[PDB]
Amino acid sequence: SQSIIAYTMSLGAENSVAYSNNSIAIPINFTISVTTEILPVSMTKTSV
Amino acid sequence: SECVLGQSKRVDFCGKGYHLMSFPQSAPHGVVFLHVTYVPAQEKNFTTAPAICHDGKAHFPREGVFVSNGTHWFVTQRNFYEPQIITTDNTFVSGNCDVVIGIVNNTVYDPLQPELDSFKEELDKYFKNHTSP
Amino acid sequence: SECVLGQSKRVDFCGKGYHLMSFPQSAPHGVVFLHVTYVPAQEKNFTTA
Amino acid sequence: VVIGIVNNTVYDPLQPELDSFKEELDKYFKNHTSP
Amino acid sequence: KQIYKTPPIKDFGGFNFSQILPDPSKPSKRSFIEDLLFNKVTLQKFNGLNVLPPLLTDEMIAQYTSALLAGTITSGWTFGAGPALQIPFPMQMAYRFNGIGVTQNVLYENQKLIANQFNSAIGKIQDSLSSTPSALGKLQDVVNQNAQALNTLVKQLSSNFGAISSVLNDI
Repeated sequence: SQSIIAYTMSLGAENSVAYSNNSIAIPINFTISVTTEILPVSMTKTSV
Repeated sequence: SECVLGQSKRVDFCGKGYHLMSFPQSAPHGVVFLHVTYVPAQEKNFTTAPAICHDGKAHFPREGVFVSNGTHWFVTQRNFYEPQIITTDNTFVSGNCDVVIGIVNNTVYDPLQPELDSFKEELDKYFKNHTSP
Repeated sequence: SECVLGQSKRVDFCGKGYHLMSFPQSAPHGVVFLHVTYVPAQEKNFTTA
Repeated sequence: VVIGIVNNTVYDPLQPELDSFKEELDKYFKNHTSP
Repeated sequence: KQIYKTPPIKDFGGFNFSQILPDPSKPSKRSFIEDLLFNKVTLQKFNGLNVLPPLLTDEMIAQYTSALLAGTITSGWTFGAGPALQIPFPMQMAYRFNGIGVTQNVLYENQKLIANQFNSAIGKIQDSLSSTPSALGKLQDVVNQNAQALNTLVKQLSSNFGAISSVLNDI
């Protein structure tokens, strides 16, 4: 039943952090990831 | 000049996360990078203390943060959990522990002692032998 | 990205003097930062080698 | 070769640890002569 | 990408952030410093001209600013480079001093003085913005120039442009 709908935008998933004056969070494992990045560097020439 | 020819500490400049290195690739009227980044995985909460004093004198880590699971105190890196026994070479000393707010109690090992302790037992054994003649 | 999400080591980029941290604040068609810095107080001469 | 250098004594923190151990060792040897 | 939120407890080792932290009393979730900036700046038409509203509402962007400030007050810099990890604020400044070559033992032995130093400096910001009227010249000139160009376009309609009359009707 797909149709066109209008709603309020979602800014993201709400998340709370437990803060304390004698608590830290040290990771035990890690990971390696790669990301792309695209940038224009030139434009086509034209002479009239 | 920065992402490829070296490692850049500018956060969120070469990939989202901690940068390692990058690889360029060509494109029609453009260029494409491959930012190889390092990201920590799932974590683990702990109990910490900003400082520690053994015989009144406060000790602070030379590099790292004090950590404890509730029974013993250790020092680990800030980005990879790796417990290590507290020793003299791991911490420098400055002043006493009557000023700092939030200090805890524990004893600090000294790595010079065990060889002396091994020698002290060796030395004490040598006196016992010399009593025979 | 630099001043807020980390402690930038660039000279005179996130406030006059040595940098510690920052605070973003909204504004109409703009943004305002609070660059917390660290500057030395009165000094004393000495002899070195 | 270095210019502007000045002479002075430097504390060796290992020395009192071994010296007091040796100083007490010296008294140990004198202690061992009595019996 | 994730909207963090600070705990209601305010035991930040003596540091005071009530000026920059959002105030729930106001109908809009904006703090003590932020409301003055909305007041200092002094901010559909006839001939086709129209102005469109921004996609992000002025209240919506106030949620990002609180989220950014909430993450950096308990996690530091780790929340921007992966999974957020919390840390006491009395120890976060110890790491920041390691970034300028001064040992961490300075902060712990002088925590009371530095806490007052930072707290006093925050208060001097609010009246500085309010008292001096030349602080927001950069933002105030953006609106004025945009309105100046838009206004002079309308006044150009009365130009004769070499004809006998300017009105399209009587000509």
